[PDB]
Amino acid sequence: ADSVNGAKIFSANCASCHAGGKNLVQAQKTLKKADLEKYGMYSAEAIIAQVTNGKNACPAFKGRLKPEQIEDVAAYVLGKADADWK
Ligand code: HEC
Repeated sequence: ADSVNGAKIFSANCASCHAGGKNLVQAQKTLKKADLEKYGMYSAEAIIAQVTNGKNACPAFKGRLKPEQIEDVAAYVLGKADADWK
């Protein structure tokens, strides 16, 4: 996984709803470490599955992003959650 490529994917695909690690559509479901842990989403496998397939109003990216790009953005988010958002 390549977090730097991940940041690029995040800017292009995720910041519309998750700028600042927030969630503009479902406010408590943020990208902060504490929230990812709380909801069982603090792992690459968990983020990949949800980004790929979607969940409620979290859009699915299967076929819109390549599998490796989904992997990269999951690594970014975990890194960011660890360093800056929490
Ligand atoms: C709005 C149009 C969104 C875009 C663009 C992306 N996400 Fe999202 N995300 C969105 C919602 C409404 C929710 C909550 C869904 C629910 O009902 O539970 C989510 C949730 C996530 C989560 C889970 C966060 C948590 O605290 O549990 C993750 C990890 C996540 N979203 C990641 C993510 C990525 C990497 C994105 C771009 C590729 C992305 N999301 C786009 C809404 C939207």
